[PDB]
Amino acid sequence: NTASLCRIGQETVQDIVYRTMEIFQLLRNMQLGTYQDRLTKLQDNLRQLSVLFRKLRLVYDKCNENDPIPVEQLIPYVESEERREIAEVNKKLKQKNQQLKQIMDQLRNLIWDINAMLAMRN
Amino acid sequence: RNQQLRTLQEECDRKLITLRDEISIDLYELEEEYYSSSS
Amino acid sequence: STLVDELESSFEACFASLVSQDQEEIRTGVDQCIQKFLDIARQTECFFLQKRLQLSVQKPEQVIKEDVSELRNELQRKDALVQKHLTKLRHWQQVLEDI
Amino acid sequence: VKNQIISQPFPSLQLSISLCHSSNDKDHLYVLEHNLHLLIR
Repeated sequence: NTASLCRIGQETVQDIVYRTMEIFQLLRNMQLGTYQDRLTKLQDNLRQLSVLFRKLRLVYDKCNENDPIPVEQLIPYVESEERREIAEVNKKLKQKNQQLKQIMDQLRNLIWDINAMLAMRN
Repeated sequence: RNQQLRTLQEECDRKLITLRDEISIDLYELEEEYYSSSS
Repeated sequence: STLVDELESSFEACFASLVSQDQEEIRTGVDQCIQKFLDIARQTECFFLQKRLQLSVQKPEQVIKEDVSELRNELQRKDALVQKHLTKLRHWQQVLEDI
Repeated sequence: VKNQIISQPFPSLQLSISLCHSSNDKDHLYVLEHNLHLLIR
């Protein structure tokens, strides 16, 4: 629940950067009918950027309190039922993937046959 | 007779071409969905 | 401590020359503001990765829960997409059978 | 020999062509058979 929060904070960081770049691009695209439309789009983008900043602050505040163990200690140099349950999902997913393989190779053969037959109908 | 036969041929060709396009679109989506899984 | 504060400080300083009450000065200003903004963003990235590594090595159970969630969700994605292909397949089968 | 053609394009590919008839009795690639009529027409 906390690693997901860290990943969400990271993702929001990339969205913040992307939104800043998009804001600068949109300001560049403005050349003096549709001007009010661009202005409303700019207002929407700025307000959602502010909401994104608020969400990032909330995530940081939540994750800051919850370090006892430092870095560079856990790097390995040269010198219980969860596993049981996980396996079934892996096997089931693998089986599903295998089934998709049969459908895919069949559809591609069908399209190859129709291409070959239709190419020379003239 | 000739005119009727050509009209039927044209209809069949149109149906096949549209079917091929639809199947290609889906075929494209299926590969992308399948080829990006950790299995 | 509270890197986000100076994150938005740099973000607002990037807009400093615009909201005020001939090219070299603005180019220099945007250069320093943008490089500072990118540096702060990368430092926040580094903090998140350090925390994530510490949490993952301390207790993998939460990582397992996230793995379960993603695998279930992608399962439903596959089922829905194959269902869509079947529906359209039946539709075109009947369309071609009407000939 | 009489109704078969046997051929070796690649050292691991054998293709066979065969005419089948029903006044003469006492897994296939449909694309090539379809194309054969169009070649001759």
